Amino acid sequence: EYRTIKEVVGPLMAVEKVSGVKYEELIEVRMQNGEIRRGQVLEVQEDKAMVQIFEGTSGINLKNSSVRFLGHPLQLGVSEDMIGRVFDGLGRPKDNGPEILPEKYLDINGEVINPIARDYPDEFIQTGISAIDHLNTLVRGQKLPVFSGSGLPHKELAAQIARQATVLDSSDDFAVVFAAIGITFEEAEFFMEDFRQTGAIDRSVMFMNLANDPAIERIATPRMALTAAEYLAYEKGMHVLVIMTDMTNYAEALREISAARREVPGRRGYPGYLYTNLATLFERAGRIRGLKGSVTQIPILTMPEDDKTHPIPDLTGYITEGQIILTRELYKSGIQPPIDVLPSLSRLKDKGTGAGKTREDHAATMNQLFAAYAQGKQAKELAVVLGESALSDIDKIYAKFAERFENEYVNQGFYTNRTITETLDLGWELLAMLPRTELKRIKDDLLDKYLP
Amino acid sequence: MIKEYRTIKEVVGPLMAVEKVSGVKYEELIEVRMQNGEIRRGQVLEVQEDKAMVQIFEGTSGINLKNSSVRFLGHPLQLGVSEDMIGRVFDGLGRPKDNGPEILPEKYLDINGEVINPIARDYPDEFIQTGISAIDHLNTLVRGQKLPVFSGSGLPHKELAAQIARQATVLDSSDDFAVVFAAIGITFEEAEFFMEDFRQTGAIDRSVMFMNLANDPAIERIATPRMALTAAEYLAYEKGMHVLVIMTDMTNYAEALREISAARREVPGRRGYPGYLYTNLATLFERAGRIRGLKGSVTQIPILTMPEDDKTHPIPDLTGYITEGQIILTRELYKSGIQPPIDVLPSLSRLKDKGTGAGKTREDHAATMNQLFAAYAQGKQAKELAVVLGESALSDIDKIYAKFAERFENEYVNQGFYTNRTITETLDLGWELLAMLPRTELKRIKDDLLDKYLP
Amino acid sequence: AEEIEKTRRRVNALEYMTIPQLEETIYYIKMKLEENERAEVTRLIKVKNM
Amino acid sequence: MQIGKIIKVSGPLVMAENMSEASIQDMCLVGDLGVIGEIIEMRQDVASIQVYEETSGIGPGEPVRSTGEALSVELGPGIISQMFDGIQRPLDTFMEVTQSNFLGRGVQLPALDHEKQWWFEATIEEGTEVSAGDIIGYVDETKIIQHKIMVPNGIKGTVQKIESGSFTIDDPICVIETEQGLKELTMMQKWPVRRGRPIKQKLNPDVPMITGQRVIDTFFPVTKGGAAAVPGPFGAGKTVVQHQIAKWSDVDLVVYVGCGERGNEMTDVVNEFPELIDPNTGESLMERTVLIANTSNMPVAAREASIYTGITIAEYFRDMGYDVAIMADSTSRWAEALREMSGRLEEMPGDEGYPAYLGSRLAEYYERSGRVIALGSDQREGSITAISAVSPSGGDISEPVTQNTLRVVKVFWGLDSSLAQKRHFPSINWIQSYSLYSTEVGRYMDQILQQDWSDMVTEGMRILQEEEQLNEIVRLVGIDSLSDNDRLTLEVAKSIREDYLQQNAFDDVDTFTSREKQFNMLKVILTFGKEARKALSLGAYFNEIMEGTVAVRERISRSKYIPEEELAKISSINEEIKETIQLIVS
Amino acid sequence: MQIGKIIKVSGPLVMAENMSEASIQDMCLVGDLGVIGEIIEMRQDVASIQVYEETSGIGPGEPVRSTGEALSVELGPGIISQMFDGIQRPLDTFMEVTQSNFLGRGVQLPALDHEKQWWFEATIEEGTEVSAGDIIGYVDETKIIQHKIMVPNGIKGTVQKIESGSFTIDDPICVIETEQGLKELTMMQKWPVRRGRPIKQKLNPDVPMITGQRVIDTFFPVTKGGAAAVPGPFGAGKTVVQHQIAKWSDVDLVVYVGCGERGNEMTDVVNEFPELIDPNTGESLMERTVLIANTSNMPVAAREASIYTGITIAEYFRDMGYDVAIMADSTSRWAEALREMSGRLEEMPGDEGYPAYLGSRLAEYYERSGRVIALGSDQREGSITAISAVSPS
Ligand SMILES: [Mg+2]
Repeated sequence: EYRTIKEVVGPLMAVEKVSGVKYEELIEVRMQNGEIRRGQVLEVQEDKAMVQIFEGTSGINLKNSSVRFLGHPLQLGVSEDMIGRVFDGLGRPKDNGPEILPEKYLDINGEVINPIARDYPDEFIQTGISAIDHLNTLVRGQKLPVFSGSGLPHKELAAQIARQATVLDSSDDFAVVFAAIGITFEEAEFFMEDFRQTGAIDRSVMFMNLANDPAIERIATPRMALTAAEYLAYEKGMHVLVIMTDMTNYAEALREISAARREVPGRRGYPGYLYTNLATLFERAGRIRGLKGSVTQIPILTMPEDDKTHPIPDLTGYITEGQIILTRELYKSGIQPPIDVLPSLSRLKDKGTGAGKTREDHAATMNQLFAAYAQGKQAKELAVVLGESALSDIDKIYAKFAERFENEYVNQGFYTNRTITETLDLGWELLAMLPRTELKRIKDDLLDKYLP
Repeated sequence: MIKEYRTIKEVVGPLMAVEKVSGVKYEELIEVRMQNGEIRRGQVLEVQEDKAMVQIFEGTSGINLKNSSVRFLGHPLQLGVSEDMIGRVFDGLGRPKDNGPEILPEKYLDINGEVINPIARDYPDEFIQTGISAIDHLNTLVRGQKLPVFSGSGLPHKELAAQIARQATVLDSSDDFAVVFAAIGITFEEAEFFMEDFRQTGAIDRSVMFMNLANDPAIERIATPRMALTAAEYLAYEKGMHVLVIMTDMTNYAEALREISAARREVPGRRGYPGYLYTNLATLFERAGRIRGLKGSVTQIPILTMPEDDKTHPIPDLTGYITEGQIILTRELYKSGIQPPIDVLPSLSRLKDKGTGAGKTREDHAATMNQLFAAYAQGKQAKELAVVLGESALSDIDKIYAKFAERFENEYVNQGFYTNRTITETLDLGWELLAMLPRTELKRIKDDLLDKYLP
Repeated sequence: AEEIEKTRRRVNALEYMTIPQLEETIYYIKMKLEENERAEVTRLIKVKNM
Repeated sequence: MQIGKIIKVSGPLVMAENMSEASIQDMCLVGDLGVIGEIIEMRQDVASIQVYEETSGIGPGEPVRSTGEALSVELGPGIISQMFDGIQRPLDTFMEVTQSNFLGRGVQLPALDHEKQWWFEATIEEGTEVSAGDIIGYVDETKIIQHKIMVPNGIKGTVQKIESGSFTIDDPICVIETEQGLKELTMMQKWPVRRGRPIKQKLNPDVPMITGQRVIDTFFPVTKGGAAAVPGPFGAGKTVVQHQIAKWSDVDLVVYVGCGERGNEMTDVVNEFPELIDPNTGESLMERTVLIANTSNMPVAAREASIYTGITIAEYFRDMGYDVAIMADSTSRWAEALREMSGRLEEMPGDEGYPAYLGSRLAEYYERSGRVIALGSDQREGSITAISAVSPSGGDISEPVTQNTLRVVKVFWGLDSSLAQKRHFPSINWIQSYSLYSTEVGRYMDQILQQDWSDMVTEGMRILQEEEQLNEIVRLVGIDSLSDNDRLTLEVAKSIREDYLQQNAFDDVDTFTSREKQFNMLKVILTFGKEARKALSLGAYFNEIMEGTVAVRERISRSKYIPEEELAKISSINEEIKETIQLIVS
Repeated sequence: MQIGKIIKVSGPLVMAENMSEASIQDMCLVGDLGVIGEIIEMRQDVASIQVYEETSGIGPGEPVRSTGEALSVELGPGIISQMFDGIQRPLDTFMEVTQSNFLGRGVQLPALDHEKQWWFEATIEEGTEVSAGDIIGYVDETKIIQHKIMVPNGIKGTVQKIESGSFTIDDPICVIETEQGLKELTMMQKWPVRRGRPIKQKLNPDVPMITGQRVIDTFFPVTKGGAAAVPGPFGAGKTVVQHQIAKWSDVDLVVYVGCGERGNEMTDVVNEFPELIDPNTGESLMERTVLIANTSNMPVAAREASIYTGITIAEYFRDMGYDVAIMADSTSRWAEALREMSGRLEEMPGDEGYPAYLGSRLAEYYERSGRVIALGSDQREGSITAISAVSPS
């Protein structure tokens, strides 16, 4: 143990004349009063070593305080007893339940999966939400994020998915790994209560990091969660669904620790290595040849100023296979969940649809509904620019279509669980507004069978 | 004992570094005795170990490091204040400029002054009739208020500032205003306009002037408004005067700060301006108002030109965050022939409520203000919507609002720089313009007043 | 004929006045934005050096 | 003991050597004047100190003495109706002692009146096992507010000796037998302002606060224990809104923090508030208020202190079981204060110059608010509702302070320049603004009123949104081609804006609107729209409807000025609307 | 060569002393773990190293081994029908050797098999004076392509001993009497990926490549040695178009390069291409294809070196006289790796965050493509046609 502390500059501390200290090594700080405070090495030198204290540096006398180097980084204790438990960002118990004896301790950075070892996403995931299941299908092993904004109900959305998500058939059922990143207690308490009230907790593992928690803990949170996820999926053969929020808060913790090392930022004040960082996180998903389980990621982020060009939604869309987008315009109109299907995309939907997974009219009706909805909004706009009179009788239908599409199809409620059968047959009832003539993007092999 | 050192380490621009130095305090006044015997006053910006960083007000032109010395006077920058300053004209450091008698200082004052205890403050609510309808009614100035003018280069803000000073008076009193004028980096003509105006009205004998012109050293501009405000606070609280302070151009002050800031290689904020611009500006503008138990008062009317006519620029934006409202002049209204060119919509007075009403101006002041504001905004909207889509393209009740907006600018706001309207006239004029709108549209005035005043 | 002229006015008012206003108000903003990004990054480089 | 020596002075930042036995965040006496400071950094024996007072005239060589304790507040009777400065100095006592109308230096003042005699009422009985938070008795500090004397944190034992009577806050009113020995307990307890006062458990704030502000209570409500931010440009009206909430909210206590703003505004509060009497309560508004004032031209570092001394005081009264509202005007100045210091230390800044840990700080603050079960046997309910003002440069909410704030607050009251310059007050942007409490408050309201309230708010917001989607087209194609349905929509949305949203704070009737008056006003407005909607469906024309509804639409416009005892004059409008509308179909 | 000593670890930056014998842009093995790094700066003996893998667990004292060379590629038999990453890590070999599904940190495996026996067929004979380029023999690497053993650059002289037989890529097949003395040639040569392989002369691409795609061959033709940009919006069918180009273009070899692509998108490529069929023979396209595969989470250096590794291989087979087609997807993601390296090197940003030398780097890549006269007495003629996909935000 070293009682050799040189400087304290803010929450950052300089420990001198050490040796064998590694980067990102966990440390322990015993202050003069006996109080124990834990920290992590951010920078390590010749004979100096810089650390950040998680719980701050208030009331520290450095001449009289010592530092212990734990000789290991942030690790995660894993067991199959994690299911049904609620932890904090570091993976320590938060539910006041029977403490867990880990099987082994793993590093939380994972591994880069060999390109020729990955397996294609195959299975359709029923989220129970029409706007997602039908128009932007989630497939087992995908990374399909949710682009939201401040004051937007992504909270209620995330809770709904975690609650309704299921695969058809496949009796072996889901392990939800929910990670909360730098959110308020009031919101974390919502998630924890919602999981208990419905019983989703018993098939779930929670990593709950709060807003006034250490930045270092916010950063480790999604890495810990995915580590537990990969353990359950690739060692225990479970199919794992990972929901993380808020990703925007993750980048901010990255910036805070980046400025400590005096690193000159890149685009819009974010680290140059943000891409690699986010890539390292979001790529930890999918299937692997010769293994049973899977990892499915739904990263949730809040776009600052509702701006899609912002680094965080911009770089995430590069790594993830599509995105679900929540708009304020839909929210303000009472549409919940406020999913705007037009900028929304699922790049793997073509894999989790069709007979044997969903009905044969899935990909077909999706395209038609998407088209008619765009023609509906154009029609509604026409009736304002030119007026009532310029509308064709086919235009008035398309307008009425989009209005019903928003208020009946998209607007289902955060507690309504729709089977893909109910969703598909709903989408047909809406196409029934249109004359059979207009549905030209579907075959009439399919049309004569399902058209109301 | 005179503390002096012959050990100047480095000279860079307005900054000077002195080494092997002892007992020197922060913000200490200093004199550089240049090799030619010329004296140049300065100020300690920073003290560490045996080293001292000082800013030279007159600059460091033609200075030889070896043969120069620095005297440390053992006190901050002070102003010799006296009631003898009335009618006198001083330069940026408070030194006489009008070639008159020597002022015999009653006392000396730290030009930084002291923050008035918030409990000791007396809430300013005494209505000042400026004679300008755009102000007296819609953006009411009260005695002890900080109400600046937001202008631009080539705009008539000096004409407005001079008119306010000529026509400012409270009601039911024989009081006048002691005027403290601070010139900050403004040109000769800009200065002589005020000089000649104060003479043609005799206000020059009720005034104290601190003049930093465009040919004066830029660093002097930092001390200049503090000199004026120290004179103001002295005359007001120690000599029981109601002081009206006018400072222009506040922009030049900010750009002086940035010069020193940049010279010091300080961590730059927006556009090179320091991170302490808000605080530094506030320590000027918060130096105004009334004090409980004291008869005097300080009323600040700073003038700044918005760079690029953009009020999201740091200087006007931060000022707006400090002062109690603002009077904005737009170039569009100036070209239209509006005198004064006051755009009432982005203009504001945060002290108009308790200063107006029954017993202060009239019972219908607040109501007609809100109704004129609403109608003008709607009327101006309709005006722009008719210039781009034609008169026939607009609703019949909105053309009325358009005819109102035009008439409001040309007859209410536009009054001339030499016209002094009583509040009663201004208010009665306001009702005249409300009459051209239907009674049913006046939703911000209650039927109490409508029956009583609406013609 | 009057409806044509009213419509013509708005077509013209939009094509000649409104759209070009928008078009390089946009262009102005995008270049002001990139002007400041490049200004801030040059600031931070100096702050790291000091 | 140890005396440090100054080696550098620059602005509020002082660096001194020989401070090795001192600690981080310790309070300090700096210089010969003995001004108050805080150790923020420590390199070897050299301490970096930020000074909460002016440093002009202080140089190297001068002594520095550490108090050995961090910035704290005195929590006891004598705090209500008092105005303190940033570091909790009684500004009126300051005025008396120094015999000046200004703020000097090196003046040490005890926070509370230590010689004032209060009557302590022993409610607890001797021989009772106590722990942190237990009420041993109370003092009637005001007529309404009952100041409760709780067992300080860290104290656990048995009540051995306690009695009622008249004491000062220094006289030991109670004694406790602990395992470490007998402990004397006063009515005052000290607490470090940068450490949250511990609770038993945090709860979800589900009870909506009554602010009487129609736009807030109806569309963007905040619950007791909730958190709200009011970002806006200068002249938008952030302060007036916070004052409305301060004076009309149904909370027990109000803590107003003047942080880096105008002195006259604080002066407005000490004079206006004592003359604002609640008839149901009977008592003054100042007798439920605490003021913390650190004006713009006051010491910069004291801005952060004002924020923390304010929230800690709120936590103290929260721990008694009171619902407390804490106003922060403005949080930007606090942020600007850090940024100022961040640069003086030449750190690597975050975006727009602020420190990269700006978000963490704000997070620490707002998380100290909330509805909680306070410590103690009684398990009392207490809440802290945080209302913060944010002052972004040029109203550009893209800035870090607003952005970091919106990540932790649940209510966003976005102020707009356009509304403000249209005299649309409160200038709240109803399209940008939001409340994450709308759903829950909606359930509460539906139950209390036994009306379909949630539907009305949603419909109200839907119409306001549809107006926005209609305006963005009308702005560049004109008014000409709008169908009767859309113009009706605009007329309803205009009614929501002008007859419901706009609310004069300086009016006597309009300054406050009850929950039941809000329901009636909104009902009337939507009723007109819905009944005129049906008429349009029956061949009636839009302009025929407006022509015949001039009278009844006026009653809607002047509905806001209807007295609280005559609400029947609003419910009746529903009948006239339906009556007049169908007569137009003739 | 000297082994370094880490004296500082900070983020992706590693500083190490005793690097005095090393060079700039040298590829390094940092730490006990030996993670991928590169020498960016060097004061005295102290090197500033950018580590392209996680530096967690790394600290002062640990050694640094320089590879004594810039980022390079092994060129020779065993390279066709293979899949590598950006820095030419054999993905199949990883599966076998490491016996895992992961690209482990600090794992270094040679690009080619250095133990596999090939039949060497000598075409040249004794007493023949050879210059760089001249084919001394050939080896049938696959059933489609004949791999031609060339004499490496910087080597000239008379062949003193050469014979046919079964050799590996390390055994001496030819001995050349040079001016320096007697040098023995192997079946493999190394080459840095950011230095273009020398030619005798660059020529105009005036011969149209036959794609069979009517819209291309008719209205928007590309010549052998030309270059084409292809936007890739979702649901456009770029994958179908790309496959059609790769198997129908009259090119001898195809070099596909994946740059920081989505994991699941990369898996489609890495699997649907061995499914492609060479129409002239009927075997997989892989028989005349070299595939570069990089996912987003892979080291930024690999993402950024992807198109350079690919075209160096292209240049290599080009020098044999073959017509190579280099196909990069996506170059916009490649630029991301460069943008990332720009901010990490704390350079002065150019447009939209890209480094000010983006244009140069793009020019450098595309100018290496084209029809050339390969070095050698035969003056052979080969070409590289570039089809790059741009998928912008
Ligand atoms: Mg305010």
